Amino acid sequence: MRVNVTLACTECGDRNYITTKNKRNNPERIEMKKYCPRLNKYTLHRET
Amino acid sequence: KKGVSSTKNGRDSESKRLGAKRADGQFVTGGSILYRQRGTKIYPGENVGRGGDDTLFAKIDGVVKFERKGRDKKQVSVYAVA
Amino acid sequence: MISKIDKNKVRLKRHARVRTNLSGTAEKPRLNVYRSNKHIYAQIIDDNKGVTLAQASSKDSDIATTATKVELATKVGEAIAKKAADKGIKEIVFDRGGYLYHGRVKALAEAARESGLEF
Amino acid sequence: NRLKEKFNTEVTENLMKKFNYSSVMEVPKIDKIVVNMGVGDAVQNSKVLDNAVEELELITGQKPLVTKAKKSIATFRLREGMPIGAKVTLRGERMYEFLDKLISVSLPRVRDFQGVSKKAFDGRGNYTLGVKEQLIFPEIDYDKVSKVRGMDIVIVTTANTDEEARELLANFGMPFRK
Amino acid sequence: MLLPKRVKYRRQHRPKTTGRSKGGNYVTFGEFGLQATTTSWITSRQIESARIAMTRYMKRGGKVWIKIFPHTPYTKKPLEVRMGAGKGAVEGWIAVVKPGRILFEVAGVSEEVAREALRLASHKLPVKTKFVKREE
RNA sequence: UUAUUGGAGGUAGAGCACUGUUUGGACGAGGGGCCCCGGGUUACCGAAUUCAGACAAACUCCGAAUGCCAAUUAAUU
RNA sequence: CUGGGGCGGUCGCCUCCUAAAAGGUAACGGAGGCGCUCAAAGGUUCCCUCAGAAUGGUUGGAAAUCAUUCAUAGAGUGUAAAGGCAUAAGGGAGCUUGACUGCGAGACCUACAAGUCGAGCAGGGUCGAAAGACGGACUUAGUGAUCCGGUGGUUCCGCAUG
RNA sequence: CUGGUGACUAUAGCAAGGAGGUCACACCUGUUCCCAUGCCGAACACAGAAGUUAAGCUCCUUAGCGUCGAUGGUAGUCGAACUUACGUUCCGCUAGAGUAGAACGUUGCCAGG
RNA sequence: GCGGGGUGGAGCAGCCUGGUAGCUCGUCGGGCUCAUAACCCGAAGGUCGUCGGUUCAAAUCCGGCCCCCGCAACCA
Ligand SMILES: [Mg+2]
Ligand SMILES: [Mg+2]
Ligand SMILES: [Mg+2]
Ligand SMILES: [Mg+2]
Ligand SMILES: [Mg+2]
Ligand SMILES: [Mg+2]
Ligand SMILES: [Mg+2]
Repeated sequence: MRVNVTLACTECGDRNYITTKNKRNNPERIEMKKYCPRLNKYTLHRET
Repeated sequence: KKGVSSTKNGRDSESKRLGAKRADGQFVTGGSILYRQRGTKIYPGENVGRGGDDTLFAKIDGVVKFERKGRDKKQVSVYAVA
Repeated sequence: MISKIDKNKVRLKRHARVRTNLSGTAEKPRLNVYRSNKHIYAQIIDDNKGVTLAQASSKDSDIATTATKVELATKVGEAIAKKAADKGIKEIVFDRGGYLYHGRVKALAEAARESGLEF
Repeated sequence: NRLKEKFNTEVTENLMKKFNYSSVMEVPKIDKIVVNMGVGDAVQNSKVLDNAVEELELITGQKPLVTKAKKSIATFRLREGMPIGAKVTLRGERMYEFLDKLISVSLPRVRDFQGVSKKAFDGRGNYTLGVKEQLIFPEIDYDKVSKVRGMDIVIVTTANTDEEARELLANFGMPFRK
Repeated sequence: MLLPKRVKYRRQHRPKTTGRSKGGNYVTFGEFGLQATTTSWITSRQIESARIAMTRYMKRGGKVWIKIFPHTPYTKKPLEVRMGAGKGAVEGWIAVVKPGRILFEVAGVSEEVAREALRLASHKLPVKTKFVKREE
């Protein structure tokens, strides 16, 4: 994967996780369900 | 003084200190690494876990025993002392 | 000439793979299910000692009756659970025997759960 | 079940008498029929494979399974995983109906028909027939078909030997070149 | 000139020369053969020289079996160079011979002819040799 | 330190089961120079197969001596 | 650095052989790779087994797709090599995001700084009937200290006090 | 004896010949339903029992192959003495290959006969 | 010692970045001219130095080998 990605919780905006994606393979901002510590629940996290 | 060519070699990686870390018939505390290896030259046995790098580790305190596991395989196991 | 596969041998290979991660302790004995064309057999087994604690089968006279094989399977599952209760067995690990968890095999399992064996 | 009825009664009697089979189970039977169409042209044009699929679907009455290349070959301009063929497996009633039609209608319709080859046996009592065109089959219409294409029909028999297989096909009334 | 068509490794460690012959210590294809009583490298050139000599005397009436093959490549540094800066280029191909090894086998001739032919071959080779026959 | 016992590991030697290297025998899957869709036979036989014989730091069906790690272990230090 | 120096070559990391059957071990010794890649090529559940050869068959040829038999792995395993893997670590499908958060008994390696493995506990989850598995990838390269600066968060500080 | 399910390095396997079927296990008969096919009730699943030991399977015989395998000897080697010899000698250890031989399994638990 | 190059008969591209052989001249058949040249029209011709490797696939990438070219070959 060619680029570094930061995933931010949709609900609180917290940059909980960092990840990698291939920009050509995945041009759109990637989204995935991740545990949010502040919320203490799994929430959708989207690439900034 | 004749001019000279060069070798295209001269490289090697650091040695990884693989092999047995504990003897057969020796007491070990839980978590003790028993064997370091690439792949499974020795399989995880009783009360022995296999790490992501295929390291064999005791999952309990006990005595280490290296055992045969079929015609061409071997395993390591830990047994709790009486 | 086309070869016909032996279904029991195929399921046995599948059983061995299941058996790698599944074993019966005295505390949690294995419930093995063997399914034939006509009958279903259940044994509660302790793998460490290599001993069978209890058994129930459609071929057994008490269980034997005129019923659909799934109906019989439910009866076998209820029977094995009651026998296990007598021996004080409440916790068991279900061994599917390499058969798919559906129909007859499931019915036996469900029946044992309903009887009180905990999966 | 005309072909099946013959097999159950007439064919079984002939085979068991001929080979002195101890049990009825010993008597040979046709396990399956597989129709294979190879479409390397599909590599050049996807539509060619699509047209073939339709034809096979009409001929067999069941949707074909598209076959994808096992490996890449440069000469054929083939890439692994590319769809280059279609296959159908006919079993049970569908198999007998297709086979009876083939001998009764499709094989007669074959142009300059001089009978089927007797040497087309794998040596394990399995027979493969190659059709030059799919126009021979009754369902196919000449106007509908853009390109005439051949097909491979594989008849798999439980018979151990070709000779036993030959008898089974002859009893079914399959024409042979002799 | 006998040589391997290809090798995985062109630059190899030089062979151990101490010890006795592992195999080929018996005449198996011919009536008579030449047995090495000393250890030395045998080059492809030496084999050819010995072969040509023995065939000439035999007059090609008999058959010659060459038991030894020069598998191992050996390197030599370019002339007038200092030490280091890598191993040299392949110079030749050699067979390690230890005492007992049968170098050549001859058949289809009288013993007298064979003894002379092997004698002529022996003088072309570095090792000391003894005339040998099949043993039963 | 030694004795006793258990274990890890692949070297020496050896071997050719694998990967390569290699000698001499036979022998052919299948047609060409050859004799008829109507048969044959004095290359190649390259595929392959087989018998015997050799080779290897980066080959191994094998496999020591030693050395190494241990033991509610004994003797001596 | 250098079998004087220059010139040529080289500098970190990974794999093998040299390495003398634990580990470790050098030369400008013999061979190769790395400065990634993958949103599945990760997790889980279920299911599945190769390469090759022979024979039969149309477009079709040594070789395409089909069928049977033989075939113990000569296949495959993202990518070097080695060690592993056919109870798969290889292939297919469904559902998913554990490519979690806080951590961590013990252990390996080790001059230091680092590096490696880790049962188990808590929180909140995914797949599974369930047992259970899951803190990326068959394992081992794919990386760079501190200072300084940027960006986001923060029940921390705020030079008389706000 | 048979079956289910475990243990063991194939002495347990492979191949070849033979034998066997109230029950059991299959093959088998169908696809209405649960469920299934990247097509196919082939398989899987389910509902069954007309037919059949044909095959699988189980049992018996065998040593062709695979497997196991000495004793003796040999190679190698720790130590020692002697030497510089592509070494020698002594002592302990001691292969590989091959040979005789072994071997067509041995067993635990549970339910039936 | 270290680089570069070897492609229809000639000279010169294509390689970097694998799938694609180009341009000019020459050659060949026809035409124009009394004839030739020039000119016009149509056409053919390179296994990419050679053996290997990697790859589904090699002019192209990688390694030898042969040939050719350039540069270096110093301090005593
Ligand atoms: Mg290393
Ligand atoms: Mg050796
Ligand atoms: Mg070592
Ligand atoms: Mg050592
Ligand atoms: Mg600074
Ligand atoms: Mg203030
Ligand atoms: Mg002119």
